[PDB]
Parts: sequence; C-alpha cells; structure tokens
Amino acid sequence: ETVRQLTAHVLGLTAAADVEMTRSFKDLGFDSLMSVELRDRLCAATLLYDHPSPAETAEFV
Amino acid sequence: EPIAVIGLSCRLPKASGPQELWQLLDDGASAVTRVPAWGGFLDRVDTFDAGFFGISPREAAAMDPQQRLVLELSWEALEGAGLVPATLRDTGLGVFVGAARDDYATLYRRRVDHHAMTGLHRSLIANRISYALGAHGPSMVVDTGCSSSLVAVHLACESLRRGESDIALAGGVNLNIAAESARETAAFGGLSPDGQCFTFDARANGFVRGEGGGLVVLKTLRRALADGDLVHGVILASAVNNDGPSDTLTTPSRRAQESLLTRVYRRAGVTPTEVGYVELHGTGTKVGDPIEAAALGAVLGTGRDTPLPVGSIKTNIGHLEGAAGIAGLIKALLQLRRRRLVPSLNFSTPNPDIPLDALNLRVQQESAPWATTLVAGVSSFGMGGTNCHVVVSAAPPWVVSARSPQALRDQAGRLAAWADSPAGREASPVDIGWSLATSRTHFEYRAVVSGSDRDELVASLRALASAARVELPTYAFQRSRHWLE
Amino acid sequence: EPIAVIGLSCRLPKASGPQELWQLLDDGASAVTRVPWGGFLDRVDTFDAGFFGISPREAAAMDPQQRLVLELSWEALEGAGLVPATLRDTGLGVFVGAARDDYATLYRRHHAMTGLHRSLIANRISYALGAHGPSMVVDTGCSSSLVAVHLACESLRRGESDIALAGGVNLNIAAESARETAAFGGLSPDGQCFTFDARANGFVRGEGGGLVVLKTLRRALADGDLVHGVILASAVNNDGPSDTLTTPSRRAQESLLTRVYRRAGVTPTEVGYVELHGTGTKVGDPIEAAALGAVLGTGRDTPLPVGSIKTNIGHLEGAAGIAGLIKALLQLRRRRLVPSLNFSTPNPDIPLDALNLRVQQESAPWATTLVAGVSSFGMGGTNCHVVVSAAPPWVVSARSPQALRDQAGRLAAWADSPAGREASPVDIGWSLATSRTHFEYRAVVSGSDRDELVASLRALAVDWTAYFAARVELPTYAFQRSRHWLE
Ligand SMILES: *CC(=O)NCCNC(=O)CCNC(=O)[C@H](O)C(C)(C)COP(*)(=O)O
Repeated sequence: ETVRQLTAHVLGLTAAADVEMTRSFKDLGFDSLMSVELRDRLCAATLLYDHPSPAETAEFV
Repeated sequence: EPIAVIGLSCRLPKASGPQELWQLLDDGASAVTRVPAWGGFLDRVDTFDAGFFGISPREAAAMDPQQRLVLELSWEALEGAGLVPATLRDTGLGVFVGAARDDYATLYRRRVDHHAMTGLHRSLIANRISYALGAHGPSMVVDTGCSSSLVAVHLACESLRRGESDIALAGGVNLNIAAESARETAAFGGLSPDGQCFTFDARANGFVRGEGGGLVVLKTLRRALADGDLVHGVILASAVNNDGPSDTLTTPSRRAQESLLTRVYRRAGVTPTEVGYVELHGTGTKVGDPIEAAALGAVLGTGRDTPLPVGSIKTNIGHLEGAAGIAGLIKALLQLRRRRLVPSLNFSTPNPDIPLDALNLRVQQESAPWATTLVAGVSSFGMGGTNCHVVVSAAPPWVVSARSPQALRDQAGRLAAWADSPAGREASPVDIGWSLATSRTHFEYRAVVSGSDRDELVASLRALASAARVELPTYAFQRSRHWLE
Repeated sequence: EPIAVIGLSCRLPKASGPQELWQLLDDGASAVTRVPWGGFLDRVDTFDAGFFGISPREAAAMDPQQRLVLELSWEALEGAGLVPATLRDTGLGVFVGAARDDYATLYRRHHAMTGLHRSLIANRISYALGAHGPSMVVDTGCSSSLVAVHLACESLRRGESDIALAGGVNLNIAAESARETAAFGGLSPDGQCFTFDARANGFVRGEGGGLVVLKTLRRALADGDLVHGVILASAVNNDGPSDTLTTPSRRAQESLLTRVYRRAGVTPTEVGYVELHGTGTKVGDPIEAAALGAVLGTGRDTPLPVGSIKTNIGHLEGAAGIAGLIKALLQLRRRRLVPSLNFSTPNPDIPLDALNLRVQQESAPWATTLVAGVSSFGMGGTNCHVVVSAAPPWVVSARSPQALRDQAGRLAAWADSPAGREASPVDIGWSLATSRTHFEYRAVVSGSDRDELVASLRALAVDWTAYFAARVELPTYAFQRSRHWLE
C-alpha cells in the first residue's frame, strides 16, 4: 500500500507491529549504518534526515 | 586531600542492593551454591532492560552483559546519591571501571555483524556510561587483575585531587559466563575442592568462583560539604605498588605489602591503636594468607594494646577476581555507616602457620557494635603483584515516575514495600516526599498519591501498584532476555 | 612540572629502531605491503627466552605482545643511559596500553593462564626489573598509549614514581580480528591511508609497539641525563553526548586542545608541528581539521604544518599515540620535518586555506624553541593531547659468544655509520664502560685510531670508570631470537 512499514524488522522488534510511529529514530536506535540501510531498503516501494518518524518518511510515498 | 564518598551501588549473589548485602552479611549466610545448570552465581544474567537506555534489541543481543550490568550499577549509584543524571550532562564527570574478563567474546568466537566490534571491547564498558551520562571527564578501563577495582578507585581519587574531574565513578565488574575461563582456572589448580573460602583457617585449600559488580561515586570533601551532599565516608589516602623482585612472579612479597601499608598510613594522618577494622584480601589460600597476616602484624599489629579485628567478604560470596576491591570497600563503608562489624564465616581453628596471638590480630566471627572516629582499611593484592590499600573513615503527596505502566506499578509496589520496611520508618513522610520530588528525575509516566498517614499512603501505593535527604530504593528495571543465537 | 624524556624504543614495520624509523620517514617510503594489505613485521614467533630466563615452554605459551613489550622496555632502558641492574628496589612505574588479546583466541580454537593475561604485559616488567612502582595496563582503544603516557607523567608529578616507562603495543595474528574489522566497514579497499585527502576511504591495519622513558626535568638535570624532549602538559577527556557513540565530537576536541595549551603555557603561533590522528576517513578528518583550525589555526600568521604517521606504516590502534610521540620526538631532535604520503588534493570538506593548516608533504628544516603536539582519539570517544618541546680500549659484553660477535658487528657498523662519526672514540669507550652492563662473556679491543678499532671489531666479529667525557648512544643489544609458537 502506502505505509507498508514491513521493513522496520531490521530493528529487531519481532514482527513489524511493535514499531511505533510519531517518534524519533535516535530514541529507538538508528546509527548511520541502519539509516543508510533503511534508505536503500525503500527501492522496492532529506527523506530520512529531515523525517525522523516513519510517518513523515512514508508521507513521501 | 580527603575524598568524600556519597553513594554506592552493588550487584552480588543473593544481594541485589546495599540493604540486601547488609542483611546477608549480618545474618552470617553464605551465597556460594552449586552451579545453576560451586561458586556464587547471579540470577538471570541474560536479562537486560534495553528500552530504558535506548538500545535496540539487536544491539543488545550482541552486547556484552558486563556493559549492561555496569550501566545499571551506575544508574543505581547516581540515583542513590541524590544527584539527577540529567544535570550531569556536559560536565567533567570521570569514569573508572576495572575489568579483566571478556568471556562473551570467546563464546561468540568459538562457534558477523557490525555490533560485534562495539560490543566485544573493554573500553566501551566505560565509554557507554560516558555516552549515556554525557560526561566530558576522562573515561578508561584499567586491567590490573584481582585489584583492578581498587586501582580504579585510587586513580579516581588522584584525578579528583588534581582537579580535572569533579565527580568520579569508580568500581569493578566480573562475570563468569564461559566455561573456558573455569577450565583454564582449574588448570592452574588454585581452586579449593570444598567450594569454600577458608580465610585465615587451617582448612584453606584455595578460593571459590564468584561474580558480580560494584560502583561508587567519589567527590572532594570540600565540594561535598559545599553542595550539602550526604557523605557515606571519607577516603584519606591510597597508594599502588608492586612486589617487584620476589621468589616467583605469582608469589607475593611481604616487604612490598609492609612498605605500601606504612606509606598509606603515613600520609593519611592515621596512627596505630585507632584502626577498628581491616578488610582482608585473603582468598582461603595457604600461601598468601600467612604473608598478609605477617605484614599486617608487622605494620598494624605492632604496638597495639588490643587485637586488630580482621575479616573478608570472600567467605560469603566468593572471590570475584575482578571486583574484590570494590566489594571490600562497599562492605567497609556499610560497616562504617551502621557502626557494626559483621561476622566472617569459615573460621574454626587458627592457621598454625599464622601466629594470630603474636601478630595481635583476631578474626571477627561475631556481630558486635563498633565503638571509638572509626578507621578501616581495604587491601587488594593482584595476582601479578599489584597491591592497593584504601583507608576510609566515618563521616564527621508522593510522586512516583517511570517510563512504562508496568514499570510504574512495580516502582509503586517497591516504594510501598520500602516504606513498610523498618529502614524507611526512620524518616518522616515529608522527607520522603521531598526526596521523591527533588532527588528523582521525572519520567513520561507519573502517579501522585496523598493521605494523612504513612499507612494510608502505603495502602494507596499498593492499590495503584496492582528538608533532609533520605535514600530511595533505586529504580525497578524491566529486564528482557538478550542472548546470542 | 614538566617531564623529561631521556630515551625511547620502538618496533614498527621496516623500522627496528629510531634510526631505521627516521630513515624510513625521511625517505618518504611506505611500509604497507601485502599479507605474507597493511604494515607487518618480519616475524612475531621469534624470542630470546634465555635473555630473560624464561623456559622454552613458557615462551611458547607466552603472549608475543608481552615479549615485545619486555624487549622494547629493555632497549629503552639501555638507550637511556641507565643501568637496569641499579633499578632494583626502586619506585619505577610501568604503564602499557594494550587492547588486543588474539593469542587467547588462538589458544581457544598452568603456563597458559600466565601467558594470556593482559595485565602481566606490564607486571612482568616489574618482575624483570624488580621495581616497586605502580604497574597497570590501561584499555582505552586507539588512545591507550597517550593515556598511559599522561598517567605516567601525572604519577611522576605527584611524586610516587621516579622513572616511568610509558607506551603500548598491538599485534594482529588472528584472522578472526581481521574478519570483524572487515565486517565493521572501516578497512580501506585500496589498502592505503589517505589522511586529509580526497581519496579517504578507510584505514589500514598495522602492528607494532613503542615505549618511552619519563623522568622529572629537575631530577634529570640534577643527574645529568641526555634529555630527548620536554613534555609540558597532557589532558584526557571524553566526547560525552555526541551524535553517535562511534562518531567523534568537535567541541570536546576543541576544549581538550584549549585546556592542554592553556595549562602548558604555550600560546598560539609558536607551534611548529602537530601530529594528526587522521585515520584516512572522510568523517573524523573534517572534524579534526575544524577543531585544529578553531584552536590552533586562528591567531596564526603562517599555515600550521600537520601530518600523520599512519600514511607510512598504517593504523595500529594500540600504539598509534606512542608512535606519534616517537615521531614528534625524532622530528624535534633532528630539527627537520618528514613528508606525509598519500596526499594529492585537499578534501572538499576540509577548507585548509580557511583553517590555516597545511600538510607537510616535503622534507624541510625546522626553524623557530620548537613545540609539537600529538593527538590520539579513541574509538569509544576518549581524546588525549600531549605537548612536547625540544631540550633547552672498547669493551663489549654479551651472554653468548655468538651474541658477543653480533654485538661487536652491530657496534662496528654503527661506528662506520655517519651517525657514530660525531662522537669521539674516548666518548664511545666511556659510554660502553659506564652506560652498558657487563655480561658473562666480555671482550676488550685496543687501538690508536677509529679505523683500527673498527677493523679489530670486524676481525673478531677491571674498574673502567676511573680509566677515563660525555654520554653517547650505542646500538643497544643484539638479541638471539628463537621460534616459540603453540602447536
Ligand atoms: C582507532 C579508531 O577509532 N579508528 C576509527 C576512527 N574513525 C573515525 O575517525 C571515523 C568514524 N567513522 C564512523 O563513525 C563511520 O562513519 C561509521 C562507523 C560507518 C558510522 O557512520 P555514520 O555516523 O555516518
């Protein structure tokens, strides 16, 4: 669909249901490597630096 | 310059807090049991509350449990000292942690992501505390041996005296996870088959395995008095030396210990016949115990009208071999605060090689009150030859906050239990409220209770769980299993 | 209270001593080669166990890092003009920073536990020298050596130590460590360290060690020792609340530099060189350059020369700080600046012109005293900076006839070298008689000219104190290493 937050499982929170929106990536845990990986994981569907929460990240798509 | 000790935290077998440790020591109970599928082992070493520190579960899985344990101990120590961690950001706070085991790395390597490098190095043990607390002071890990914790404490005291650090965190940690460490230790043949530490006893055959951690907050006495902090103790002087030219590298030397004791008592302004207790480093071995006894008798036993009381904490929890010094310092501080001397187990017949009557020393095997200030000494001798000694003297509506609802109810229940405990009955409810409102950080979730009596407040706290400064029962974490797979 | 450095020793790829290191640096060569990518030593399984009275089985179970540290300490003591036999029962402190224990991993694929402890790396020295000073091993990361040096200096200032041995070591023997390093994503694919360059894509692995001798400047002057340098101040701090636990911070480095140049009393625009900690990465290099420009770049009428030794031997991560300190001391002694390799164009993220910095890519004489700074940033976020200024018949002995002939050969070769031509033969004899210890097997040569003495030395390759002068350096000792590896 539009949100399809199924690639967040890279954070290790079991199924992609425990991941919460309207948050900050630095609080839940996101370094440069995970940020780059998540940016490159959206090829199958600024954009992340200025969009901490996954909600604004999915707002682009 | 004296150093003011204002707060401490510890995690030991059968002792999850200073109150539990005091109860265990005063009751004469031994925590050395069998391996949970001999030695003192902690409970659920694989459980950690990664959400509190903002660490992803994937990172925590490869994280060294020692680092998480030290982080929890530091948080507990800063909470119990009445200092808000949020006020320690952008400050020159020093961290001194002494560790000498990395068995988690061996377990990972015997049988590859980017977290392995960050989670399997000894420096990150203190670097994570520095990152979490935002400390601008020096942070490093010293590898000394059995006296690493005391070396770290001495380094913290020296740094405070120099003036480059205003608040220091000193202590140690050790965990026995891999059986490889046990196999190499048994290869040396220094383990007593009886599984007990017979310190200063004729049945001494070696030491027993032990694990745990401890941390303490060190500040200058002048600054502590200026800030009005509650002082647990006063460290007078410390020194670190090496045996040097002994018969064997493993074999300790009496002359070095004598010189260290003389020099540490010379600069501390402490004369014989006024030291009420000395913490022994003896691990129930028939080699170093007579040497330590002879050194103590030559230094402190000479020219004393009454025998010097001595004892060790390794008879209860075992030789932690990475945190023995900090454990002994914590025990001495607790004894000074309570003005009582806990008994020492495993002492029935005096060692024939140790002339206790001639050395004017006696092993404390009975709980007795402490009377005169009171001065105590903690000694830690490393296996390689490093020796350290620390001299400590005695000091001259309720709001509950947590980051989770279950955590909030657990905090409320623990606070109610502590209030119902006789330890918390010596403080007025106004003092408890002031400590909760000023000495505790405010989290996302909070609850407020009110009443006209302590019993009513406790009842309300239990129902929802379904000005002087006083201590509080630290923080209740929500630990979750995090292990490699 | 300034500290006096009166001697140093090092073991680096293609550099077995200070003279070899200076020759390699001045010639602008690189020791980074292929795996027999990164700087490597000739052999690491060779040791002279008979010199230290160590059993062959113990040497086989011995950690090679311990043996290398012991040899480096012995070499530093021999080159410092102090007789080790007179250092027994003295307050001599040892501070060695190590962060690698791959030998334990090799063993885990009674002597085993003694040869696999990181603390003993220092403690064994206290056993060998019979010293009563503190002996601890500090684990900090990439700045362990500088932290140990600062701790030794502070201990000397306090007064609990008389002579200190400060340094570090790092050896890469296990392929597992290389595997984790590659998985982390920091190894340069090209196998080169481009410091402050536009091609920066990581660092290169390197193995080696270093040690220096630290003494009180007043006490050294009273004794009359040969002062190699004067350390003025040293500070250790942490980055605290940075963006990432691995990512360094610029404000912390700026504050550390400010405090270390204010405590030492060295104002800007009089520092002639700065030893960079650049790892050839486009992340920390801009931060370090910005910090240097904000602290030292401002208020300077000339560009500040900067350079890093990692362009010659690669990153060591256990002895980088001591290697940089040794390089700075050598530059101060020779009053010359060695060029920096792997530098073609400035990094776009690094405004060298705006930051008032320039990379020393040529061999030029050093002119004004001369002040240098050495920086070391740890992986966890610990930063250290050290400020160092410049100082204001022949008898041969050995424990074996082969060792005696080897020592005679090296001494004759050093005498034939232009470095040894600046010392009179009487001074050489006095240094051999007083600054060297008489071993079991000793020989005495006689001659009326330097050429005759050299020829006699090659041919064969008593209170001598009252026989004779100043103190001059000698080519240390000729070891007879033997293979000792676990099976
Ligand atoms: C000895 C030592 O510490 N060596 C590494 C020094 N490294 C640096 O100065 C650069 C730090 N690099 C990074 O943090 C990388 O960018 C990471 C690890 C890939 C994270 O990148 P992200 O923060 O963009």
